[PDB]
Amino acid sequence: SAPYTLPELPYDYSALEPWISGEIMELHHDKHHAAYVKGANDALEQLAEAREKGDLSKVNLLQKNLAFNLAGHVNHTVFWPNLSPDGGDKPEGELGAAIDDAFGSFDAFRAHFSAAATGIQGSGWAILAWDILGQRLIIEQLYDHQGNLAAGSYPLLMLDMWEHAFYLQYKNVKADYVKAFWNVVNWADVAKRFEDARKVALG
Amino acid sequence: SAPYTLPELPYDYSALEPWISGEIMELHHDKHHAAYVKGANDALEQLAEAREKGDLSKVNLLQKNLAFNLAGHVNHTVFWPNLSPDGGDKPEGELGAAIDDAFGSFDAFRAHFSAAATGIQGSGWAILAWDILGQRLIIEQLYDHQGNLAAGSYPLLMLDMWEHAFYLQYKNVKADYVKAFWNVVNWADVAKRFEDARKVALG
Amino acid sequence: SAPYTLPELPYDYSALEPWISGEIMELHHDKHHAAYVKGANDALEQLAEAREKGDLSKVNLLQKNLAFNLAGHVNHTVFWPNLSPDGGDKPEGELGAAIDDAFGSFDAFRAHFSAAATGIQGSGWAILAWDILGQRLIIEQLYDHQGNLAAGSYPLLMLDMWEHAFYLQYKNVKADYVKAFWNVVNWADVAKRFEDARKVALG
Amino acid sequence: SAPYTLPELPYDYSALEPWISGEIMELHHDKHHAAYVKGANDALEQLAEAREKGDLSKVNLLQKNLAFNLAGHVNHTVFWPNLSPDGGDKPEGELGAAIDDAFGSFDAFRAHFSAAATGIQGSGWAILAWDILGQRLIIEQLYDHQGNLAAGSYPLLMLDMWEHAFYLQYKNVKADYVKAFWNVVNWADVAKRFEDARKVALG
Ligand SMILES: [Fe+3]
Ligand SMILES: [Fe+3]
Ligand SMILES: [Fe+3]
Ligand SMILES: [Fe+3]
Repeated sequence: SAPYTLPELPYDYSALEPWISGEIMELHHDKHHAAYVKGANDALEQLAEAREKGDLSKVNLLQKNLAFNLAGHVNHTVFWPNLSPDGGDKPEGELGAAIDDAFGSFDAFRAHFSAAATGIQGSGWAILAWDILGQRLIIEQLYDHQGNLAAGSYPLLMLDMWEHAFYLQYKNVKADYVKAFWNVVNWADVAKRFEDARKVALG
Repeated sequence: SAPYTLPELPYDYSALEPWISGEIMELHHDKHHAAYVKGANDALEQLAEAREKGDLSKVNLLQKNLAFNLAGHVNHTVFWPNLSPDGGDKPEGELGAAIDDAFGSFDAFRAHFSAAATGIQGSGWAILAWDILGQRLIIEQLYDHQGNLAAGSYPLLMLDMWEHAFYLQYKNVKADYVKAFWNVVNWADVAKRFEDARKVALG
Repeated sequence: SAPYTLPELPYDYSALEPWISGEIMELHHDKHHAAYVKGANDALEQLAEAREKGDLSKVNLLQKNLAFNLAGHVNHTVFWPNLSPDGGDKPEGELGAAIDDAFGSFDAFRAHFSAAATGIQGSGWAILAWDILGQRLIIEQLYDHQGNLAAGSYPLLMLDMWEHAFYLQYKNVKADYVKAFWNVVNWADVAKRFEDARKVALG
Repeated sequence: SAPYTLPELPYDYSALEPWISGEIMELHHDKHHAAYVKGANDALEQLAEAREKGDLSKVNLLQKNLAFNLAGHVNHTVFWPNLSPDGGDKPEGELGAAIDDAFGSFDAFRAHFSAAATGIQGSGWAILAWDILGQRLIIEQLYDHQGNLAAGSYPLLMLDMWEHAFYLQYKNVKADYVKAFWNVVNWADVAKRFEDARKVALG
């Protein structure tokens, strides 16, 4: 099947200023995300080579390379369209109602998501996801790209808390980055994903 | 929405002998899985309490408790019907063809899955999953319940490599447990999940 | 440098009964610890080969194999002499006084240590250690063998909470294993370790 | 016991230019290291409170906060004096001879160390350490601050590969940061640490 590819940004590289700089968007998308695409394709290619030669002695390496890079690729693929120069404000419609039901209010959702974002020790993400078993909205606090999450959980809104996502602009003051993020959230994009996710069940 | 519950086993507790003992099935399902159900419901209840009282200072604890227990619950929910007293043999139909295409052959799939299973350092799982971004079959080697995996990946076939899943019968000789597992795989169940998973895309 | 070797047990397999079975002690020492010794020697051999042949692209694998196996070897090397058929009771002398100072009382230390032991999510350890920077006693809750700890911290008392350490005897009821453990702690060994540790500083 | 404190830098912020910028050194030491000092003291205070008030159900959180922050404090405490404006060149004397014996040559040590540094998937460190069991030099590739290492191993030379350590200057090009690092290694400091380490045994 077709290899992974780097998706293009769906807005100008400087479209998210003054909240996320064009300097960051260029490095983050063009360099960091590109590396995951290559790493994910390479992990699959190397696993196919291992199977074909009958030597799976490096399986642990290949499986971590696969998880790390595929997770990085999935996470950034969702992240870019989650942002918009026409973003901000609050979720509406069925997504807004579901957030009120799952978290109490938009304010409480935001406070929980923000606390999950700033609490990470090392690299990671705060995400809103749909649990396909319970058929419900949850927040997950990812470690690196591929840890601290349940299988099947379907990503809806991502916030990258790796230092490369904010350091050039905000230095160590990551809370100011988290606050800025709310200005650029593309709730229409999150709503489309929610429509897709709600059709998925574990079985 | 409705709380998580413990699913019943879909066969007799001793149905998988001599491959997995009834002694293990009873403890593993009735005690271990029950604990994840309670832990997952409790994590959500405690997160709701934290939001309502405006104190998210324990978010890191609650988010790991959620990930660990929800992942445990998802993983075992898929695991039980993945096994059957009428299991064994090989995948057929579109699932069999997809495994041949993704892994080269059933033998190569089995060798890769087995190597992933025995290579774990600590607790974990070998799983066959559908990557919802690439629309393709992959193996993932999970750490504990909730690590070393990509968001969205949809579980199809699980092998629990926590020591509680095999120690009473096989002691330290986990390779013999992995070999025994192939005798009880419910390929019809895996095929149904694959039919469900193939309808899911990241977007 | 000389290869790592498996230390002998300082007592007969059954010497810790009824608290820890001879059945477990034999498997645990003769099979599990032996595998970490081999794994640690193999990791060093493979690192030397990778340096010599130019294969340091495998470094992440080889360094995880080294950490996991060397940590397992270290941890079990401390564990066996930490137990004794003539143990139990309480720490005395300077060790007893330091535990009182650091934790409040022996009973409070036991409550904290026991909570760290039973709380592990996955495989791990509860340990008492000397922090060589702060020159003070701490508990550390290790993940697997090699996670959740500070460099230099010097192990004094170990409790193995991997399921292989207790499952055959206590099944899922790890609190009963932890309760049993206190009857076999070799406080004289812990005290010797403490004397050695207090001479170590980070500098 | 006395609370942890932030050690002063042994040189001016800009003393490592052009290899590591004063801009980074100031943020890194004055903001990031300060936070680990506070976090480590806070973790110990919160553990004492949990013991006293009966709240050890929070033990997993408090022990992760302790490990993460104490490890960060340890690691940076070693890092600053490991660097010098009068460094670079090569290890000599007994340290140089031991590196030749353990790694083949200084050049082979540098290749291994550099591969461990650039290979990290997430935040972490490459370190040279003394294994207090085997009485030998090893490299360890730390995850975050507190992962992928063996208890007791005594740190000699640290390279911080968290993105905050290099991003403002080197952006995503971490190989150029690692190349730069060799020009500022304080081999006299590493040699002192090695003298101290060789007197430590696991026992
Ligand atoms: Fe990123
Ligand atoms: Fe299980
Ligand atoms: Fe063990
Ligand atoms: Fe740092």
